[PDB]
Amino acid sequence: FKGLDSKTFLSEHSMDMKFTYCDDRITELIGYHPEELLGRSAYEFYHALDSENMTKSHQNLCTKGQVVSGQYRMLAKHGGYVWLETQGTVIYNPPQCIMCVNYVLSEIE
Amino acid sequence: CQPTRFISRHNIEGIFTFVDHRCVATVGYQPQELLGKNIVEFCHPEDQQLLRDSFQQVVKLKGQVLSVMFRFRSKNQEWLWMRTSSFTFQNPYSDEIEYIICTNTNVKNS
Repeated sequence: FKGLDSKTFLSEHSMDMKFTYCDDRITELIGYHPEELLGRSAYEFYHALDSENMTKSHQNLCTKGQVVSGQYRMLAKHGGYVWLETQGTVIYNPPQCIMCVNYVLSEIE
Repeated sequence: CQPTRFISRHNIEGIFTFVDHRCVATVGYQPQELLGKNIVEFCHPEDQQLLRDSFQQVVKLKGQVLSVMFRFRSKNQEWLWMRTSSFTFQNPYSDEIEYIICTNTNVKNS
């Protein structure tokens, strides 16, 4: 059993969802090192069956400014998928980037 | 040209509880020089009350973004304009106290 903080990790993205920053917490959870994620679109990691829903979720975030993803699966470094939910928020200026708070809902399956 | 920014997490009092190492390039401090101090300790005296009042209100805003601009003392003791965009997060499976997530950008006052 893990405490709430240990199953949450923050990420930052450009508007096309490429990773620009990721908290090191992701490594214990999903296996990736933050530095290997930079420049990869998050969409590379979404299960096929969640892809159409995440595309709609992204459009909602871009239109509204904030979104909650609902449950989806993210591919782990050493195969397997975890269930996650993400709250996304667009940071706008005087859109600049997307801030994601990601919470793991499962073990690697 | 990529704006220079770093992320931090704060308790609702303003104390840094998580600092992204991008802070060294943005303001010149190591994360450990910020962790455990109040962001208000690095704020120009004319802006301190604004920044206090912003932390106080972001928790009333149902998780929406609140922005504030203020002068941040860099490691070189110089005043840099920062635009901090903040919002609260609370994991909905819990009743743990919300905390505040900030993105801190060096910006022009022009």
